Amino acid sequence: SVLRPLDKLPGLNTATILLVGTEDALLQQLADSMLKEDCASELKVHLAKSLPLPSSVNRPRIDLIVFVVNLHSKYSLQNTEESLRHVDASFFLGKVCFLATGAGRESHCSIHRHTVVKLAHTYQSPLLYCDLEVEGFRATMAQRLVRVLQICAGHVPGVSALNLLSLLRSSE
Amino acid sequence: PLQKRLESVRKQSSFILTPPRRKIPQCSQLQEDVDPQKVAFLLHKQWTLYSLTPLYKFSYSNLKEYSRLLNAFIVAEKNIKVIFSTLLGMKGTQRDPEAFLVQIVSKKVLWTGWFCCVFGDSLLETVSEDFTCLPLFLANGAESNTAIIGTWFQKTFDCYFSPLAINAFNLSWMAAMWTACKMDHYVATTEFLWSVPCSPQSLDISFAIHPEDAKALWDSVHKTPGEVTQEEVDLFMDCLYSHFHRHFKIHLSATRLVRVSTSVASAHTDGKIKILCHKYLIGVLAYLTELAIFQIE
Amino acid sequence: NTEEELIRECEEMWKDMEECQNKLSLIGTETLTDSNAQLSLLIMQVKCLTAELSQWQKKLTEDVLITLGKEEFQKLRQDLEMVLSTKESKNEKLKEDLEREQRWLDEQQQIMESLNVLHSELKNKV
Amino acid sequence: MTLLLRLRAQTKQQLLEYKSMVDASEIEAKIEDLENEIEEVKVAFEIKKLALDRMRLSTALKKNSVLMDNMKHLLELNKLIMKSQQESWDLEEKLLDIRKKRLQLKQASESKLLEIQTEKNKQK
Amino acid sequence: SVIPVLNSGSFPLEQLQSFPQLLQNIHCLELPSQMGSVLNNSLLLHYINCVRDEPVLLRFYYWLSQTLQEECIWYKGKEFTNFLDTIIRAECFLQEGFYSCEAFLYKSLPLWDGLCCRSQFLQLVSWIPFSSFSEVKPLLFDHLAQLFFTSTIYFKCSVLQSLKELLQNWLLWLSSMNSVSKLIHYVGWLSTTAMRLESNNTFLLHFILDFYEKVCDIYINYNLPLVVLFPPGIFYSALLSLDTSILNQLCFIMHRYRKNLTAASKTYQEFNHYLTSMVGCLWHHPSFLSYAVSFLLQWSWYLDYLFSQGLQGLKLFIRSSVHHSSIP
Repeated sequence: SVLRPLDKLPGLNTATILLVGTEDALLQQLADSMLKEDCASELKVHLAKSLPLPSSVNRPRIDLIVFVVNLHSKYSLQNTEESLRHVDASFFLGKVCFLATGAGRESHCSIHRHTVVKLAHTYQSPLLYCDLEVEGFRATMAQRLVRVLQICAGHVPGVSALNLLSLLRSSE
Repeated sequence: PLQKRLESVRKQSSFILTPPRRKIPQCSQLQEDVDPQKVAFLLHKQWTLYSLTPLYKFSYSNLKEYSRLLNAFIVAEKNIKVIFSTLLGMKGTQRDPEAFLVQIVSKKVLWTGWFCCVFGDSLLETVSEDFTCLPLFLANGAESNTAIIGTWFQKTFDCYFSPLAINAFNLSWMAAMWTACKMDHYVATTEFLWSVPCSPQSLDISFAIHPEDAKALWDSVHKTPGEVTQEEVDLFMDCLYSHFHRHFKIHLSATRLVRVSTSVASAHTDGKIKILCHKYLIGVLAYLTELAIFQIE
Repeated sequence: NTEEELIRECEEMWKDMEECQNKLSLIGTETLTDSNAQLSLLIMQVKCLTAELSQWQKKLTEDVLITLGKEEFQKLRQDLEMVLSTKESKNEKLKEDLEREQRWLDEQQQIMESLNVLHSELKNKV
Repeated sequence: MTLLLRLRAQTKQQLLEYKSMVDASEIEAKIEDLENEIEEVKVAFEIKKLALDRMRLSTALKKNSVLMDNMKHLLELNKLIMKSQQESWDLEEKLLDIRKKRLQLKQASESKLLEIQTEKNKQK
Repeated sequence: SVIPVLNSGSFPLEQLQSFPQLLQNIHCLELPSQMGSVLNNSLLLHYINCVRDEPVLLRFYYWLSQTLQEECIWYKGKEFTNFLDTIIRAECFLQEGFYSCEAFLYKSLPLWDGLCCRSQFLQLVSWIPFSSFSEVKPLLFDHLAQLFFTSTIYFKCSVLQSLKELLQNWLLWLSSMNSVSKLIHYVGWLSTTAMRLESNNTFLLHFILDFYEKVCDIYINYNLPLVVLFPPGIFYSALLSLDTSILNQLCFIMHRYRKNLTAASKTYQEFNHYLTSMVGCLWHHPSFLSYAVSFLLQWSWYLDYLFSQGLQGLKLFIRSSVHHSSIP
């Protein structure tokens, strides 16, 4: 089931986020950091291990896609590229983002960061580096994700997803 | 001067270029200047890795002065003696400086230090004439002696040793590199060690393959003769992972590689190196020599 | 009042949104692999850019104005204190930096006369 | 009230995005000129919209509590702003010339040390 | 120890304990075995400022770079902050940036969360060596924009201060022009994007305008015949804004722009268009209704009361720039 950003209608001032990865505990902690504070708009969090997403007739709009990647394991990579085949190209227009964890510890980074940099640059998608283990870094990434959600969801008048993509674009 | 072009070259150093293919080392006998007894003492021993900034005003002549200075520092810290020796034949090129050994003998050697650089020219290409570039240090002995020697070197030559670390990518590459090497006498089956990431100490998988089976699988996944390529390493790892999952339905790919041992040499992430066969020894150094540069740059 | 008209217009644009949703849904979504993803995404992006450019090219009562004005004066009065406090903090910071600058200038002065007199003495000696 | 108008605005942007998506259903320099042009036209549109709306607001205020508190606060705080601004202006004026003199003297000192070192090695 | 302990007819380094001693023995100084103690000893910094020696440059580069690496890896804090503060203090001297810090910041910026040592990081970007605006953007300014578009508004004001300090340092060093022009265009794009982003918050607008005042004096401060004009979005947002100090500093900035223009094609046309725009907006203004209420609490000519309230920049602008009514 290929996911589409333009399937249904969203709720009244409602925003949704999707997190796809392997480490369930890290996803739960990241969602806890997400919902530590709530803005004016209500927020829904979805966590999944792989794509295509399980079928559900009651699925609301998923306005943001975030893939967590650990440089500690190639298994998370293979998961990401296998899951990437179950989403349309329209999500790639600023509705998709990549968050790499553990990049600071160069000794613990199994795969080289050049690989994920090339992967992100190939699809022209934003790339973010953070460490979920550290509480401060996790919190900072928490307001970062909340506010990028606010930008992409259309809550603030003036910009869209393609605008922020042209903002967050890398030179090469 | 050198600083400006050095800034430019590390500005050009970005994680954008493809990883170049590496030439498989061939069976090479020990060089004539290489003393078999000295390397035999060096080989079949455990070594800890250290990366070093280039020496400032280092002379190979006043070795006795260095020995007595280290002895004075040691007795100041406190039936032992410090011996300096010069070792020939283990430089990658003529550009690479001469290598030397330092030993602690209790008047029975207890602590050994090796300073070397093989095929390391990028550091030598960005250095002035005063400095000596031997960024590779191998330590074998008590940690207290290593700390004391490091303190003396920091005070003397204005440099530090940094504990060099090896990631899973580099360790898998070097594993493929030595499994590409041809060994006449398979005296040690290849063996890999893993560690599941968990705060309490958990299972540590050790996976061993018979040398004949390993060589056959390698030659099956060997495409470019005399060269190793990233696709070869990736398919090697993928075949091992597929075999493991077929056996046990366990994704070994979600585990950290921590130690790789083969017939010729063995490496550990913390910086442990064991060397058995001299025929590829020199080439070994060259590879790990690049890592020192990659830590300096 | 104006609120009822705003609600009616909101319902109208909700109807327009539903119309657009059911209009767009009759398209095969997409399918891309690694090789041809880049060109496809570039084409989709340029199409969307042209569409939104064309769309943007195509493009109350006193009580609400008074309430919004009161709100904005309250916001300004309640947030100017941060910018003021920054203004003092930078004022004393610049004063301290200026004092340090005069200190360094003074020191390098006698440095200069000492260097010049030493150079002259060496020149005269030789 | 405020929730109603913010929902209205969000629905407006959503409708505009959906219209753009349905219209788009039918190199790099071209794309670059595209964001340039859209930025220019959008900036002009917001300039015009904000100008008209809060110019109407200004006229409504002209047609016409805590207002005295707000006005005295703004007066005093803006006076403090200008005092700080003047202080910063004079401080920066001093900083410019002192740093320029410092740089010129640094160049002169570097040249002097170079020449004295060269001649000192010269008699040696 | 973060700073190595110093170990020594050249003058001995230990005997160097007074300023006159350095004055007398500057010529016969000897380089230390380790120069880390040079950082906290200003006496050796005086000789370092002019030594211009190649080997000591590499020796200090490797020293400080490996020190920064080990401190950063050991951090994951107060001692690290103090060491970086000492490095920044030394960087204030020598009137030029270091390269070890530059390499460290390049390496750590992509991994940077934005809050570990933000105070320390943002003061190093101020002292960045002059370079063409074609290599730093792919490696440095991309992650800077990544943080800027997503971090706090106060962090935006912070990076604005950092970049304006960088611009000041670059102009000071130079006193080529394409690089600074591109930098100004890039920072202006960031400015307008964030000004839209924060629902038009004047807190960032103050930093925008202060930065632009620092920019507006290139020709008269560094003898560089280059003037860059701020985007019309900021122009219209600030000119007809609801804050009086905003009006003050806009009057000041257009006065400075006119002074720079008359000091030395499309730029003049846009400047004239802006002058017509504000002269149409000016001689009323909602921002002055406060004063008007005071005028009701307390006289055909009421501009003198406004002037006594402290709008001296307004006198400067309306007397020496517009020239339509030169007399007060």
